[PDB]
Amino acid sequence: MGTLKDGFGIAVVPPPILELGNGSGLSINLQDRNNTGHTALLAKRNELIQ
Amino acid sequence: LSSSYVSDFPNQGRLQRVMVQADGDARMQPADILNLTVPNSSGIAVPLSS
Repeated sequence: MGTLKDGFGIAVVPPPILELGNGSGLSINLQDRNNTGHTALLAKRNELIQ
Repeated sequence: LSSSYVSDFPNQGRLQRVMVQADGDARMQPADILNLTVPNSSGIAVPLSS
């Protein structure tokens, strides 16, 4: 964060078993069942984030 | 009248097929087999009855 004016470059300790998660493991996959495009799905993802 | 399959085309995010065939009234009677012409590599009709 100090001397690397670049992309963010996060460092993290990996979990020993990836399938068991790290505490909170909520993963959301917003789908599109009507094939309305990509920008509408990104707008719905931004609305869900907000 | 054999309904040949040519290629695919995109529709609603999927890849559907394109099928080329004759119309309805050209494959109803066997008499269409009687006057089924050949290209003959010159342009002459040469009907199939001979």
